[PDB]
Amino acid sequence: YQDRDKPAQIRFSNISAAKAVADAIRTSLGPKGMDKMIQDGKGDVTITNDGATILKQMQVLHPAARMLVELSKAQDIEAGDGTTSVVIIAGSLLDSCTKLLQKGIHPTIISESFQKALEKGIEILTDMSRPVELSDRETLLNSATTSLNSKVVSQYSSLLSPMSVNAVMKVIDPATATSVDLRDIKIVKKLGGTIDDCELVEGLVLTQKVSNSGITRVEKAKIGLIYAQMDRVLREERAYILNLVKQIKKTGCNVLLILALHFLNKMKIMVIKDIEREDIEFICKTIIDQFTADMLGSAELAEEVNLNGSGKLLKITGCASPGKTVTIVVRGSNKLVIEEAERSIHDALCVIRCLVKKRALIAGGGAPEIELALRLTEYSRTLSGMESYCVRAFADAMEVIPSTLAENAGLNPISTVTELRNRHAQGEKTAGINVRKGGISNILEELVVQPLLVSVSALTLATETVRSILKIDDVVNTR
Amino acid sequence: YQDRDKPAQIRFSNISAAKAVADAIRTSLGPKGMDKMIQDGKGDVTITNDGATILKQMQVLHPAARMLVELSKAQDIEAGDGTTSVVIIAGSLLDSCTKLLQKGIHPTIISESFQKALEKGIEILTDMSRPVELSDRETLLNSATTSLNSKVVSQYSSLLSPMSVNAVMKVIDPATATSVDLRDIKIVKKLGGTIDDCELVEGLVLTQKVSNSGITRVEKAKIGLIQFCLSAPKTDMDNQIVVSDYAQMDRVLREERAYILNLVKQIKKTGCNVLLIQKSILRDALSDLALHFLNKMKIMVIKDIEREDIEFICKTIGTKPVAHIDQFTADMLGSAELAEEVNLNGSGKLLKITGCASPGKTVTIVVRGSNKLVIEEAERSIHDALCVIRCLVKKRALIAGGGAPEIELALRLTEYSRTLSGMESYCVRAFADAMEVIPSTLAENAGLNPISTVTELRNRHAQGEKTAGINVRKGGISNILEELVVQPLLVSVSALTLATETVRSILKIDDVVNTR
Amino acid sequence: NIFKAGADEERAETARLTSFIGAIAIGDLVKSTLGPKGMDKILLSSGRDASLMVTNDGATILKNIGVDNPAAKVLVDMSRVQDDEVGDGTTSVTVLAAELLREAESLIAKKIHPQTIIAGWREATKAAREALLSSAVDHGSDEVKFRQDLMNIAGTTLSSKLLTHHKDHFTKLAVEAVLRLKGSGNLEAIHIIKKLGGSLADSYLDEGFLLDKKIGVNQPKRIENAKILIANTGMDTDKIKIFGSRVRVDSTAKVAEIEHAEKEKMKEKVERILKHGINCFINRQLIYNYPEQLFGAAGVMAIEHADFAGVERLALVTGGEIASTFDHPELVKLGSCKLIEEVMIGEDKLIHFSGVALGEACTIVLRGATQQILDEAERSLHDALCVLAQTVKDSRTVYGGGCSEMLMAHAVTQLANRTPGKEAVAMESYAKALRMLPTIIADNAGYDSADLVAQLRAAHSEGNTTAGLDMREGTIGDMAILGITESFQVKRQVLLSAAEAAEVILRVDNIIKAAPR
Amino acid sequence: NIFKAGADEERAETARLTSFIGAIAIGDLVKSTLGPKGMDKILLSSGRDASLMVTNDGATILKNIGVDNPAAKVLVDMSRVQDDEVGDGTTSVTVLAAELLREAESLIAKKIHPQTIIAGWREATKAAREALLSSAVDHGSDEVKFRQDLMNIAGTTLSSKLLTHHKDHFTKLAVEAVLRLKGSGNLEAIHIIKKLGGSLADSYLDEGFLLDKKIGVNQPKRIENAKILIANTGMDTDKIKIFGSRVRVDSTAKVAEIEHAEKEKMKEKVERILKHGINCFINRQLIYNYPEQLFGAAGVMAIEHADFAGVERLALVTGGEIASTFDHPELVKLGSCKLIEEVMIGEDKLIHFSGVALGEACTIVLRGATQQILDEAERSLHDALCVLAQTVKDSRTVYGGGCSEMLMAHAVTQLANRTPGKEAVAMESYAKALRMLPTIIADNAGYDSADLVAQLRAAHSEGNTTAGLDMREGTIGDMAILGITESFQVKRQVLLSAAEAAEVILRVDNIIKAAPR
Repeated sequence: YQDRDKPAQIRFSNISAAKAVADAIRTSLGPKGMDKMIQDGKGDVTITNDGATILKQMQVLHPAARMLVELSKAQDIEAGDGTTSVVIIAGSLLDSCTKLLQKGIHPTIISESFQKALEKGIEILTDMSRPVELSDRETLLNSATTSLNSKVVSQYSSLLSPMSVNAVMKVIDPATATSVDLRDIKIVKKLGGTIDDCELVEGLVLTQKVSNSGITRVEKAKIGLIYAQMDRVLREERAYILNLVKQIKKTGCNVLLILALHFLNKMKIMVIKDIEREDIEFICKTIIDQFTADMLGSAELAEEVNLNGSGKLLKITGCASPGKTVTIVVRGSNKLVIEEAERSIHDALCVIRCLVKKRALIAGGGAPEIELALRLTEYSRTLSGMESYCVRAFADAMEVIPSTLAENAGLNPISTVTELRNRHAQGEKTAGINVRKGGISNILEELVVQPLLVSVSALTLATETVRSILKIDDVVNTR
Repeated sequence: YQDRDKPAQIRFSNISAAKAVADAIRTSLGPKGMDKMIQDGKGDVTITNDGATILKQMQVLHPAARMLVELSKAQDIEAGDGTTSVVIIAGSLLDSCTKLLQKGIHPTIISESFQKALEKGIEILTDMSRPVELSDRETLLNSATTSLNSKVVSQYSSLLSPMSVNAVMKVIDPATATSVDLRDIKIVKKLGGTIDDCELVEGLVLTQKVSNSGITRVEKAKIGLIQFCLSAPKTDMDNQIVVSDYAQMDRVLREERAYILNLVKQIKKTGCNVLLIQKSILRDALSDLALHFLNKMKIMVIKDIEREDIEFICKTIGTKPVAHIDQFTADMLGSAELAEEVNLNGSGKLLKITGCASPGKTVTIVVRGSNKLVIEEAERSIHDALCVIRCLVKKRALIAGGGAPEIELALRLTEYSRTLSGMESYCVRAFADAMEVIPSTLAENAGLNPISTVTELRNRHAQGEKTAGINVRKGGISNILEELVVQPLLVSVSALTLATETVRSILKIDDVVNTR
Repeated sequence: NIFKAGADEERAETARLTSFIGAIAIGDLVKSTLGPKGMDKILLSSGRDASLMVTNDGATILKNIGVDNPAAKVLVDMSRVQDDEVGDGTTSVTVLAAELLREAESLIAKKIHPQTIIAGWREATKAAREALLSSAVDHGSDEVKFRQDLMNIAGTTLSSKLLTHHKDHFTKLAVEAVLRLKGSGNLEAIHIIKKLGGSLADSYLDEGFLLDKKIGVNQPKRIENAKILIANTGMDTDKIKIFGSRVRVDSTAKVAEIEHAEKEKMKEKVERILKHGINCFINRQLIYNYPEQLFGAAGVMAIEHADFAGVERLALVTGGEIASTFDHPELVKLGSCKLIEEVMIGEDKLIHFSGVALGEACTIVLRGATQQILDEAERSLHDALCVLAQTVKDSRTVYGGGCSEMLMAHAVTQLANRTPGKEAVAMESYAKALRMLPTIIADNAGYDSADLVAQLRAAHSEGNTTAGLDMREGTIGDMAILGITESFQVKRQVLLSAAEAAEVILRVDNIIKAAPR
Repeated sequence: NIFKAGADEERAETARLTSFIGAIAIGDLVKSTLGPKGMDKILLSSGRDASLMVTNDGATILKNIGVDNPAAKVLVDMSRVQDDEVGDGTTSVTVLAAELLREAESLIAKKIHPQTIIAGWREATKAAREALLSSAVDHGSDEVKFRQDLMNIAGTTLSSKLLTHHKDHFTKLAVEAVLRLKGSGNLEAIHIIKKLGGSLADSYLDEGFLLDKKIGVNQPKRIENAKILIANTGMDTDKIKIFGSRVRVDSTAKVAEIEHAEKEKMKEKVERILKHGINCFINRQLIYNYPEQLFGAAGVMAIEHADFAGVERLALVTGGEIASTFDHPELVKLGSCKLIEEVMIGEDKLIHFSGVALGEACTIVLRGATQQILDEAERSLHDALCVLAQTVKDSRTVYGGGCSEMLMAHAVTQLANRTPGKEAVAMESYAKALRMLPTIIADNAGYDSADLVAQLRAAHSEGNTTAGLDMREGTIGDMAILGITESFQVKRQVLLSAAEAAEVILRVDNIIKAAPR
């Protein structure tokens, strides 16, 4: 042949730049993964094994490799778990496409072949899953507790798990609604006290103080979001301020969401100001010329409760407005105590959110990847044409996940994935790698499970990224 | 364009290599031409204006430059004059073809165009030529005298002219044979005397002697050519002569004298009175013991004869070569009326054999002279005179010299180029403009303006006739016929024909390939 | 020292290569996007990382990229005219014009004079144009067959786009919008609405010319015999589009005087509006609540926040007039609308008309997750409405997918049989460029081009004028049965524009660039 | 260290260039000599300056030039067989074979497998042969028209030679000698004579088998009823081609004894020759004067110096035998001859025969100025007489001068549409190589090949199968009227030998070289 024009040079540049990112984060997979040392440009040195944090500190200038960075962010938004696993899977797929492109297979044939393997891969993981009931709070407690044990705090996971379950079951109808909004649950952490003290508030709890306004209590509140001449101007400044208050008073708004301190006290209006926009969205769904009564919310009793360890908080209950919202109050000795307490709540809410959309449980420890690679090999024998080798390359790329967990466990990566493949042939998905005992063991008895949405979204989002990279012919720099 | 294959690089190499030869030699054209210094690789130097001698010392390795050397040699064989004129014309044509090749004209069209111009060129020179009678010896005498006036010796060209005319009229029938073979005329030159003394011998003349034979004169002699060396017995096959004691010494000595005597008796039975022995460098041609035996039979003995004379003696007196004594008989023998050795005052001892009385046409010119260099230049003067006479025999006509026919040729071909069509308009015109290099060179060596002189001649030839030209003796434009400058027509016709065939051959060469 | 200090002129040898290399580089850039299987491309501006994006549209790539070559600039300008006027074939014009110049460069190396090549392409253009006219098949009757052809053309235009997956539902939207028109091909009559939320399959359609905009605060939901009058002026407050003018305010009473002066100025404006005797009012500027109550008290519907596209469209759909000056009453023409009702689609208040004069208009309501999806959905839909409106004017249709491009190349080949010497070679390269379009389509699909394209030559050689390429099964079949066809005006426009674009490049043997300022 | 010590092997793509460039370099060498206007070339051997010469013959150029690459040795050997078997079209085979590989080299860069190209050339070869059969017109009657066509064959074969001037006279000499044959194509029955003197137009034709060389010195001019007997031995002197043998001689008495016995041994052989009682004798060696007188005294003609080419020709003409042993009579078969004459042509004595067996034999006498002209005229005449032999065996003739080459290319082009995809491109390159032959002929004549070749393709496209190129007038005219034709056996052999030669080079992807010995 000739191949004078070589567009594949950019293809190989995109694969090399994308594989370099997946090869780095690979060693951080699993609880036993090795820690990494990141040094900031200012000279600060930090050590963390979290994959989502390292990818943000890499400062990736390459366009194709930035797609994997955005791929990890899309995984945390939907499922919220398995950030490191997605980057590793997407890296092994592009590495397998290198051997296929050298054989002369066209990318569109490769791209369309992964879609058929993806549709078949979803059916395999679904049939082998374990259906569970969403209305049962015993499974939700055990699935969250065992999942948070592999997280940072394994001791207090038993306390924070029912706080997240009772919050979701309150804002979501059990076994009815398939969609859960994580922004409908607000977590407030303050210094002082201990994690043993937690309060689930059906209303909203904020961080603001009503100072210097001394009303501090408003019942049945409608909340809404919005030398002689020298002395005369001071009287005119009070007129302009009171003018805008008169229009508010006609509508009946007793609480405003932001010299005027005294005018708001005469009208018995609680002062809530310095509020973040993201915090307003939580209040938006819960409860001057354009200001009217129709845009006002509702409330029962507003007040500021000052405790020893929870600081100054605004407790507003009985909103009486269409919606379902709750609030969680978190206490703890130091800042790192309440920091990891809230981070464990986000991980708890994401796992519960995955169980609401898809009700199922699958084993961990590399089990879903080996069973997937086992059935796709037999499924590739029935296909004809170029789809035969493309599916086998998609199946063999699933071996990177179990081989990585076995490598971080000290075992032999080559001998482990070989023995497990025959265990799934005769047995079921229950077989897998147990990192706690350091050897091959039944994962079902180890009580290590993960929701189905984590594995399904991992294959769905990574495949769309791999197909998007292969379809790129070149890059053009405009101005 | 692209031109993956580039034959033009070979064409440009051939033209540049051929033009470089004509650029050097052009300065030697004319009687006033400049001289040159030729330094041989050994350090020896010499000064000569002859163009033919310089080209032999060039040692050109380029193929196109070698064909010009062969072109100058072919001109001396046919006409014998105008050697430098052919090389200059061959170099000027290729220079004008360079401008045509850049215009994108293919050489085959250029090669076919020069042939049509050559056809018209011969007709133009024919009409301008003045027909003369070959039987008239008055004009023929002044033709050889004028041609030899520009040669080395201008003093003796007067007396040597009729000597060459009478030699041709004897061996060539006047107004009959179109071709004349100059190989039937030989020149014998000896030291002493002067060139003014000339003797045309109807027979053959040799520079050897009758030594050791003391006869020196024979009347009604019988002559034959013996190629067999007369000496002691010797055989080409491997043999040996065993000499042991005095008995075997006389046994060999008596047989050497008996073997030679048996060979001499074979000559005496045939009646051959003159023995001409060819010179042989392999073995001794004649020994001392044979000299004693050949004197008893009273037979003239002559030896040391080159092979070139053997071919002349065969045709002259009617002899035949004899390679072995057994084959020697009366059938191979010739005859003559008088064969002897004529010794004059300063002409040396010459062998005069006359009165062959057989069929044939032969003549021999004997010219004396003081210095060995004087007799050699006399041979060149007679040889050049015979070449000029030969030109009038084949073609009877006379044309003016000094670049006169070059202007008339270049002027008329311009008018013919206007009547034609196609590529022949520029190709014939380039052939015409290249004819002005000959008169431009003669005006440069004469101390005049080359550009202004050619311009005036084109006007004089337009209104007048061929008489206008360049006179190198007076250094100005004058009547060529009144200045006694004339050249035969064959020199100018053969100059255009031979040069055209070489230029066309060079244009047909795309590439050179080396084999092994 | 002929041209120095910024002034450059390429000689006949260099300006020859520079003209083609600059033009061929443009054609080779977008050639990968031809066909439904075409490749994508990444566009990133230098110095700004927020310009990252991926699109397979050949028209979008040529607009954002800069061109420093005047020879390539002509080819880019001819591509933008193709997208702005006809709307389809932007990639086809660029690729076909580049292939003509790529083959013309090889003919110049053969010492073929450019003027001779131009004389050959002019004769081959007429022969290739008559081939489409003989193969064009229209339908005077059988609107079912005419409507089915519109669905095939709409599905073909939507190919290689963001909507290509859901296009099956969109063919019913685009054809019905044009089918209800049944008249002049004015596209202003068909409004396009872009709303957030819902998938692409949730896009609705309204035949009563639904408005994308909401009016007022409290407005009547129904009105009988509403007269449409458009006006252009600020209805909100004083100092409209006036910069540099201030007002001295020494106290609060001065502000109340401005409020009284504002209500006094608005009252005089409402009076002149009511002198027209209209039941509805339209203006581009927003309407303040005080004149809104003056309109609601008299029954006049207050319409505000109109754009430049609204005044032009609201005039022809309702049969009204722009009427920028409402000062002199009853000197302007008023629109005719039977009913104006409020319809909520996408959690937004929208305006729905009924029984308007020439009510053949309609509106398509797009549904998408973000604005970037809606913007690309409108560009893909608007390009489809252009060729469908052209199909109503000229109902002649031809078969696409390599069928029409190969048929024209066959007619040029037969023309090469009767021709003088030099024009024979020139027209052969013209026929080879027409066969490059079905060749590039097969390359972007992974199929073997040399096998499929060469069989089409033997197919159209003896009979079989309907043969073509099938991207679905990767084989050759009937284009009439598979339902792949395009309009006739598109092929004639791409064929002539590509011939005129490549003709200008050949006529330029030298490029003179002056000294930049 | 896999390949060393002189043994090397070239890789796939490298031997692909090594095989093609080696063959194309041989092709590009002889292209300048193709045609009657073909350019000349210079051949200079290394170390010998006297080897400088010039020739336009393509066959002579290929024989003297050594070949290095083994791939080019196959192409040269196929050209040598073409010259020995047929004698015409040696250059046409090499040039046509080079054009096939030059086009095939561009097809490999297109990813066309070599085996696929071979399958295309085989099917295109059958179509090229069938096109010649319909165009070939033989003569079953009207021998005058057959003899007129024979003169056209001589004019084409003798073109591009040094004989072009007087060639018009040689057209009659070549045809007359073949018409007297009326038998197998063996040319040993027709003798060739090379003598100096006179012009080319003075060449005669003798039907009595005029010999090459003279005999003896004094010989009878005419003898009545001479019996022919060939013998091989020295009749001149003793010890012929014998080295190392010596004879011992004791004294002067034995010096003559070996001299007289030398004549006695010859006279003893003369007595044994006359035992047959014949009138004439022929020997390969020379004849001394003493046995020559013994021959003339008894009425026996002395013929000497008959080479190996003579003794084989004298055996069939005279109907005799080589007869190496004359020692005893009636051990050999003698010959029969009526009259033996002597004709002097070009200053030499030639021996004429009359009244001999095989009256179909004849001899052509050549006369020229130098030996170089006689050598070139011999190969020109030998090639002409061999081609005319096939015209008598097969009377079918075709029109040359670009007419036959374009007809075959037209049939391949029509077949390219009836063939599937991959075999269509391979046939077009095969038909394109056939159009390269008339193109090179026009280039060597200084004309425009772009116009002339294109007009022929348009002429043979519709009717006018007899159109061809006219080199004399520089235009296109009818070949039947201008009297230009070529043999069918020659064109059929050039077509097949060129296709088989290009098939071997294309099939070889690798070259294995060993260590030189």
